[PDB]
Amino acid sequence: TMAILERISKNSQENIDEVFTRLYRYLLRPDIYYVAYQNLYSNKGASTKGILDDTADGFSEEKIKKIIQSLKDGTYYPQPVRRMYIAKKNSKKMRPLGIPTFTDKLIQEAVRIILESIYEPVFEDVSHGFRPQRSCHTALKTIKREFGGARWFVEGDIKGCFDNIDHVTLIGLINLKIKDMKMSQLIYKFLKAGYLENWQYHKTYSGTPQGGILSPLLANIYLHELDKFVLQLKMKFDRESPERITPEKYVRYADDFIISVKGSKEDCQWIKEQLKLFIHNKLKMELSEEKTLITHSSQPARFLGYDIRVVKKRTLNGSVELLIPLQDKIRQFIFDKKIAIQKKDSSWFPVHRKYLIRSTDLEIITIYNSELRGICNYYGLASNFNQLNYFAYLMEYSCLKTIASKHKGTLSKTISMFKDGSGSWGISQAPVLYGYARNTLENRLKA
RNA sequence: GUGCGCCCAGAUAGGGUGUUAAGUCAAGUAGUUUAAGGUACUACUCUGUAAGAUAACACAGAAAACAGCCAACCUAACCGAAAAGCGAAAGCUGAUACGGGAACAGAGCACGGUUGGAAAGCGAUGAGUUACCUAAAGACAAUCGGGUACGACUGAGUCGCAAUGUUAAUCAGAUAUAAGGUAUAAGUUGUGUUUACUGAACGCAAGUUUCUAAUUUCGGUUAUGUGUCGAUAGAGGAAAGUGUCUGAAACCUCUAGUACAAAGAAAGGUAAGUUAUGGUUGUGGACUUAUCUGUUAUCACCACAUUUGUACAAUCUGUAGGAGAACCUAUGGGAACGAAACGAAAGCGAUGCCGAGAAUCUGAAUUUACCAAGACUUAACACUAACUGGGGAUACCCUAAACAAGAAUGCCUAAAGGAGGAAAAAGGCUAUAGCACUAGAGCUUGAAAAUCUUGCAAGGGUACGGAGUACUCGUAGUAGUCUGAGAAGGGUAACGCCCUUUACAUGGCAAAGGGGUACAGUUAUUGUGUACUAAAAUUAAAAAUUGAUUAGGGAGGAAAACCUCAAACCAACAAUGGCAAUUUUAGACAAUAACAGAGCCGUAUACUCCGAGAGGGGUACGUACGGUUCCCGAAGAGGGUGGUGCAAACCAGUCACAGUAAUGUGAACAAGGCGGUACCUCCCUACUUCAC
RNA sequence: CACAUCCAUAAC
Repeated sequence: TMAILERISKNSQENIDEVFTRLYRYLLRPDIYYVAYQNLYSNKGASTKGILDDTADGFSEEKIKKIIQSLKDGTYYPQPVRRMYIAKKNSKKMRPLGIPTFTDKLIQEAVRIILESIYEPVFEDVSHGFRPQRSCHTALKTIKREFGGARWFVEGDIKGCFDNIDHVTLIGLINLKIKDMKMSQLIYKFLKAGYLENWQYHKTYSGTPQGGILSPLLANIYLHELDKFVLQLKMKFDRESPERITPEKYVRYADDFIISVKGSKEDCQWIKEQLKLFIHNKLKMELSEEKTLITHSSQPARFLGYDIRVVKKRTLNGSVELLIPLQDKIRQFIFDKKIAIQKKDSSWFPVHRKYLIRSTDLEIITIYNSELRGICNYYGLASNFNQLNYFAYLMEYSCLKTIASKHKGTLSKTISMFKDGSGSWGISQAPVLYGYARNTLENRLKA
């Protein structure tokens, strides 16, 4: 079992100071242990979790390994490796998976380990937030609309998290709250094995077929620990930046950034210099276009998919700042998903879906609907209904033109306007399309 | 696998087109007028003027037939069928009988015909089943205070446009490749539109098209309307504008949604320019230009929304770079900063191709000055189709023809006798129990007339919808001097074009649908290549040696300060050494089966729709013959070689039982035979809808 | 600040 790793991270040579916490995880320390014994050591067969939405086929130990895996069944566990990353259908912090080896079922538990290890008192917002809470896309609304009484949001381009992975100070940091000074080593002899194959003998990965569940949280540690070190100067940075523009809370994602608080471009040079120093020194990656693209006040320019202002024109601001659903993406997949054409003026138009021959009709409406519902979270807290309403008109008339050009009678757009949908009152029926669409608009937006 | 389409002959079986011999047909009424000539003019009646009401004249017209819509009825044709029928039968065969009856597309072959002027369709709504709200803020109340076009919601009354087009009028000639407009493919992939491909055909040249706007509220707002916030704009607004009171001196409509000026400032209606498009090409609403007989008579105007001139404003009006948020410079509200979609494009040029008003200016032009072409009918001819007429291999379903067939029955008294003593299984013979049998079962019975059987000849149907390259097949007749030509050609273009010489009979086709033959191309399976020649990013190269290397041990149980449990180590940076595949240096390939239609370009023709006309959209890529890439159909249901278990039952002794054999047997998924449900199927089938 | 929509018919 993982009893080794139990004795490893639990014990952690605690005769002098030890695994991360120093006053606040003593009677909260075995909090993990008791239940990792019951959850991360769920059971010895097919038990913990897996990939058929709970776990794969039901074998006996998990198949045979973990009990004696103390004796390192897959000792080296070479785990052949290539690269992979998929453009997440919007606002991609593109997420990594691992080439299929049901050692998968090993690493998933092996990293529920690390999840419960660091996250429990410390590591905040698994998979791209900043502050600690128990949800995915919540800081990236609330902290945005929490403070920010300033201008000059500083975007970020270079990855530094994946195409610059350390692999030396990587472990050097990983073992700063897991393994101890004395008698703790037995983990990473395979963690080091992102042996990518692109005509070289690299150890660096771009997707670490070692596993996909963890590479998010590995990257998250990569950034998360040392964001404290780089925040240590932020800890005195806002002497007057909050209080210079005044007279009448970092921004940590997986990938992209902006400095929290601004008072001056001279108050911004400190960013421009230090946040380049540390990232250079520690991360072994360096940033782009001279700290970046520093907007004077505002732009219709992206950030994690969300603009911030500090006929596609309904923005606001004032004494207080806010959020806005910008253009780019709904110029990008608005056009690649074959919603619009601009090649007739009167800017865009619902013309139809790409396919001449298309799938079934419940299929059509359902995949269209899920596409829309794609708005439901991403385009949550947002101004600019009428923009989205242009979007929605094009989308709806696209789905109706689609089910039209499938029936294909006499420009079946009219008879399909009339025969089902949301006014024909009909299974040939799905009355959720667009009222629920402006429902998803109104809420998660004003609440 | 689109209603038909195959390929070769003519062209009323029924037609289409073209041009010629013509005719007949109506032009509001007359007039000189030609001759039945024709809108020319004189007179006359009606007709139109609202281009924005009135009357008077000047101008635009007066019909007729075709096409063509529209509805309504009536009946061929097309229907499962009647109904007859042909080895019964697989399937075929509807004078007329229900149902449809314009059949969906007629866009290359018809329903046809009578009536009437009118249908879908789109904007303006009758009617019938809703919600608002209401100047006060509401409350109070359908108090019709004071309503419903804010609309429902459903189902159709009333108008509009569809609901008209089409036919000649005195003749040139002039800026006649003029500006404009068309073409040059498609198609694939480079996706940064940066000059690349295809066995394009063209030729020059990469940001072409669009848009980031409007000056003293067109401010806080869109691609509608709407309402509420604020700067300029309240008598009311608590003695309720029907009632009622309270809550503000704020709260409702409105203004102060420019300062004016300058001309127009309404409906429609006519033609265009578009928008409508969007995916190809035509008909209905929305915008712009302009047009809608001149003057006297009341009529005949307040507006109104917009150009222009700016006048200053307030939002803070891209830009370049600054720029506490009440921030600025400068070009100040395109003032290339750009912004986007946007790949041998746009743009540009060439060559080719088009030209009515006969542009506006001259000789115009003479019995109002010259006119013979709309539609039907008729003569003839050239032409043409998917029509009509001829021609039908290759693979399939079936029925008899004992045409040829593997198939004809038991025991006993006792082979004799036979069973012609006796039965009755056997084929049947019937119904029908029924899960096949068992057919039960008297019966002919003791072969026949029928397990099973593939077939002579033959009965029928499906395939005539183009994919890469030769050959058996029905024709070298049904085509003869092809147009893909013999045959030289010669030229040319992607070739096939285009035009010259030219052999008279197996030249030309060696007609079509369809198979396999042979290597191809692609999608699928197993296998192989994997040096015809070695090394290389080095994948093996965390190896080893490591480098003398680095803090770290076996299994487990406890917070952290660790406590218990039993009693020499593998990893830390790598180099390094072989090959493994193809990168990288070079004398994966086998075997299996199946194979379908997106076009586009030229030549000849068929049609239709849009257009001055070149041309663009269609008809299976129109259709065949040449070139080409792009591209390698889909499900469902029968069927049958073949399968696959599993409940029941099955029969004579397969088993038992006794009987003359049957006979009565209980016990058969001990299935001996043998089916019903069964599985994943196998393969075939345009089988039926789909994809074009 | 906002609510919401406005698009035919028909030739493959």
